[PDB]
Amino acid sequence: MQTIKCVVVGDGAVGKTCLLISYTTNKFPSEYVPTVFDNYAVTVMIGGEPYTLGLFDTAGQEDYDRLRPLSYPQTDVFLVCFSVVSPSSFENVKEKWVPEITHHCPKTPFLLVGTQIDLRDDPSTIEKLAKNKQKPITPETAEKLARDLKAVKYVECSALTQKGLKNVFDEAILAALEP
Amino acid sequence: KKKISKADIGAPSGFKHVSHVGWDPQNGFDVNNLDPDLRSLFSRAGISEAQLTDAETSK
Ligand SMILES: Nc1nc2c(ncn2[C@@H]2O[C@H](COP(=O)(O)OP(=O)(O)CP(=O)(O)O)[C@@H](O)[C@H]2O)c(=O)[nH]1
Ligand SMILES: [Mg+2]
Repeated sequence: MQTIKCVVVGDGAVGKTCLLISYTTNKFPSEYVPTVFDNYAVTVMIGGEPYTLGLFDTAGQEDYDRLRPLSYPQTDVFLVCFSVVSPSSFENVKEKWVPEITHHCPKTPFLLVGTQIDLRDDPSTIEKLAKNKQKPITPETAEKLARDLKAVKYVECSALTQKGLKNVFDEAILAALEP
Repeated sequence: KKKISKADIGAPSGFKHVSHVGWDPQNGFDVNNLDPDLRSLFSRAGISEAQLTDAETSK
């Protein structure tokens, strides 16, 4: 019985909670109050066998720094979900999101999750801030970081529509694990 | 070998609610199934404002 230690890391609003749910529940939630701690275990067919995927949801804040690392010890890979429609995250993503982990485990795999597609496909907002101060991130720009931070791979995902949703977790586990 | 491939990890199917933490600005955390090991780390971490007494144990 093998199990992966997929923990979602990140500080900000990159729809990291809803993407986690729809992934395992294949459905979009409704209630609003999921940012604290939620451990989910999935059963995927890996290597021709029903493997287990240890999903650990963080708080993505500073006030919960006390019970935050609690999900770090038993970890293999890391899910760095950064908002594509927010340069801010991108900047820290390379100098804040991964580093925070490197200080603890600079060898463990690093999944580069790209969330906030629904908005990324909303020129109304993209163009709105595109010339005010903000701007969306291109796959080529995210990739580079995926390599700049020794990230196992760069993959975006959604929840409402599930656009490449699970496809991302498929890259995570694949990374958390090894030959 | 233990090499996973993009085509290996099939489609998920086994949602296991290992732990559920429901915060509330009026009740303050509504955890009713936290993890065993985390149970000690949670009450010791940010949930150390008071031991777990949510409803007395049913005799
Ligand atoms: N349309 C759509 N809405 C989404 C999707 N994912 C999340 N949302 C919505 O965005 C809002 C915030 O989602 P949430 O996952 O809590 O954001 P967060 O990045 O975790 C924010 P925080 O760091 O404060 O906890 C919610 O209203 C949720 O319904 C998605 O794939 N599509
Ligand atoms: Mg959240």
